[PDB]
Amino acid sequence: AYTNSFTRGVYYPDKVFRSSVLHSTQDLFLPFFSNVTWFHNPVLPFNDGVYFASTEK
Amino acid sequence: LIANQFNSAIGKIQDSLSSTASALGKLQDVVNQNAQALNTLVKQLSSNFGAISSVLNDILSRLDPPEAEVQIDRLITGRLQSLQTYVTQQLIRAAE
Amino acid sequence: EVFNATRFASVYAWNRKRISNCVADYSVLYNSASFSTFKCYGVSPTKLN
Amino acid sequence: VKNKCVNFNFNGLTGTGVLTESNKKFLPFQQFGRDIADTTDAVRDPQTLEILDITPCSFGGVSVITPGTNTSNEVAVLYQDVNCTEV
Amino acid sequence: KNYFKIYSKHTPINDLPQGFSALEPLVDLPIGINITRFQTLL
Amino acid sequence: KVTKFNGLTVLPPLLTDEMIAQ
Ligand SMILES: *[C@@H]1O[C@H](CO)[C@@H](O[C@@H]2O[C@H](CO)[C@@H](O)[C@H](O)[C@H]2NC(C)=O)[C@H](O)[C@H]1NC(C)=O
Ligand SMILES: *[C@@H]1O[C@H](CO)[C@@H](O)[C@H](O)[C@H]1NC(C)=O
Ligand SMILES: *[C@@H]1O[C@H](CO)[C@@H](O)[C@H](O)[C@H]1NC(C)=O
Ligand SMILES: *[C@@H]1O[C@H](CO)[C@@H](O)[C@H](O)[C@H]1NC(C)=O
Ligand SMILES: *[C@@H]1O[C@H](CO)[C@@H](O)[C@H](O)[C@H]1NC(C)=O
Ligand SMILES: *[C@@H]1O[C@H](CO)[C@@H](O)[C@H](O)[C@H]1NC(C)=O
Repeated sequence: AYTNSFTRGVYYPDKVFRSSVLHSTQDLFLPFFSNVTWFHNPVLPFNDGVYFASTEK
Repeated sequence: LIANQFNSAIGKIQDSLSSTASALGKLQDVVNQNAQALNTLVKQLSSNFGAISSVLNDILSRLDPPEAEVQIDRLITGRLQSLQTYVTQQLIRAAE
Repeated sequence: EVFNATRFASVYAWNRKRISNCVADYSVLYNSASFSTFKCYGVSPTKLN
Repeated sequence: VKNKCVNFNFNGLTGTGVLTESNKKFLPFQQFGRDIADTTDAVRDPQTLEILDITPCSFGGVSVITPGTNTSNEVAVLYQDVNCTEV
Repeated sequence: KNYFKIYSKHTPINDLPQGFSALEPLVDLPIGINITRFQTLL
Repeated sequence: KVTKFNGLTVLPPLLTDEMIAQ
């Protein structure tokens, strides 16, 4: 199964406070509108990182 | 008729200036150019220019006078070239 | 625990023992004349403490 | 000690400023802060959950206002841009 | 990611919600393990 | 309609805006 990662997966790259300052950084991020898999078990690679989510009851 | 046309034109000026605020580009762009020159000048403070640390105090509090002198020399060269570039830009823009 | 160790390892099989939760008095390691050289590159020997 | 130009130091982070207790709404992991120009603007004191502001101790050029020495040797100084309860 | 920092988040929702949510870090692991694979328990 | 501590002082103009308007 596949699905589109609309806008998720952005993290504060470092621990320095900022405010209303549009900051441009370069690190590892999950590119927008990407192809995220969708499981409902198998073991997976870890190429450069992971954005793992979950929706459980 | 002349006075009417005059006063109507003044009113049109009022309306235009208050609605389509893109009329003051000539002044707003002088202000923006100065702001961007200053922002570049301040950004340049936080670049290594080939040194090990873009913080003069972190260089001072880590190295001996001999090696710190090489690092500080790189930083001074870089910052001085940046400041001279900014001042030349200002001289040209002020001539304009 | 890393300098007075009973033994080292193979140079191609070296071991790295990171350290934390310290007050690292580098003065004793500096004035300790046991070491053959003090070749620092990111710091100056009189600046660790 | 606050409200003075103080030669602060935290973990080696040094400098000088008017260390003033602040309200930088950190996330507990965050260490310090900045503004539009990427300037050190706080620090988490290694011995307290204190986040303080920073404003460098006021400098500013001096300017000497003088009638010509031809007229008199009296002058008047102009400390530029200082709330000069602080000279 | 890599070192092995583990950011996180948690929201209520109601098949991936189209929205935005930053990721405020939780844990740091200063180990250095070579990881090229992973899996999830259940 | 018209819209930091590194030795970057900004001197004030000699003719204030109200004197200009006068
Ligand atoms: C000359 O031009 C003026 C302005 O266009 C005319 O004056 C207007 O005429 C119209 C229609 O006749 C009136 O509704 C307006 O009230 C007049 N005044 C203004 C300020 O628009 C004028 O009729 C023209 N011809 C002449 C003067 O012979
Ligand atoms: C990537 O997403 C598209 C949908 O835009 C999908 O058709 C495609 O199968 C996905 N990639 C893979 C490898 O399945
Ligand atoms: C010791 O450090 C901890 C960590 O911030 C702090 O909460 C505590 O008040 C400190 N105590 C003393 C006596 O320094
Ligand atoms: C001041 O200048 C005038 C010329 O205007 C000269 O005659 C006079 O001697 C000068 N005096 C002093 C004290 O400089
Ligand atoms: C200087 O600062 C003090 C303290 O806030 C204030 O009371 C005073 O009015 C200030 N003076 C000027 C000229 O800003
Ligand atoms: C790390 O893991 C990969 C996974 O196959 C392996 O090929 C590699 O030899 C390991 N060590 C290093 C130093 O990359």
